[PDB]
This record gives sequence, C-alpha cells and structure tokens, in this order.
Amino acid sequence: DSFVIRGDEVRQIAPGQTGNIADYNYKLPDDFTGCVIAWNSNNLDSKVG
Amino acid sequence: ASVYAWNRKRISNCVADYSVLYNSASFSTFKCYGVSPTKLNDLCFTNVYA
Amino acid sequence: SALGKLQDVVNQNAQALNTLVKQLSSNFGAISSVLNDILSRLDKVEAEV
Repeated sequence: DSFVIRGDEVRQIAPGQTGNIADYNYKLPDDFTGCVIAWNSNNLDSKVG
Repeated sequence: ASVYAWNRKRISNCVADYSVLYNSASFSTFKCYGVSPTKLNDLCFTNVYA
Repeated sequence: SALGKLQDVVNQNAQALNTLVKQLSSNFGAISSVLNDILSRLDKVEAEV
C-alpha cells in the first residue's frame, strides 16, 4: 500500500491509531501483520509555491 | 513560569473537549497516564489542575 | 455446643465463598479492581494489558 503524507502524520501509520489520516484516509487493522516503511521525499514530492 | 516555580491553574465548572487538544499535532508529546487520550471526552473529573 | 462438626461444614463453605467474592476487590497489578473503570478509561491496546 503506497501513499504520500507530511512527516508528522507518519506516526498515525500503525495499528490502533486515531487522527485524520488513520480515521479518514488509511486505517490499519488492530492485528495487522506486515511492515511500515517510510522516508522523507522533500526532493521528489515538494514543489516551489 | 520558570520550572522551579511552575503555574497551577484550577480547571473546574465546565465542559471540556480533549479531542481538539490531542489531534493538534503541533504538540511534540502528548503522554497520558491512567487514561487514554482518545477516551477523555467520555469522562468527568472533580477538578482538573493544569 | 454439640453440633460443632456440622456447623464447621456450613462455616467452611460460606467462608470459602465469601473469600472468593472478596478477591473481586483485588487489583492484581491492574489500574482498578472494577472492570468498568478499565473499559471506560482506556483503548483496547492498553485495556487488553
């Protein structure tokens, strides 16, 4: 599962979390089996203005 | 205040929404002890001291 | 005073049940002896512990 988010919201990408990303965008199950991999992409995904 | 002589504000006689606090990701830490931060809107307290 | 052997058999069964009930007031290292405190104060990820 692949997506872009701001650096603060990475802490919502875990089982049993709450807040606008966990609530309204991408919810993990309480007994998720898997791995969460994340990296800063400011060089690719940001733009001026 | 300076941490040697901290403020203590009595919080009382009110309705309070804690969801507006803990969802403000500007807080660099939001630990809770004896309660879940998400569950606070389902509770009442005799007083709160900030 | 005569029926001590029979009153002892009544008393031991009542004391065993009263002890079994009083043990519901013990914490055993939990936040409260009352299960509805734990369920009303915490999320499943804490409440299961």
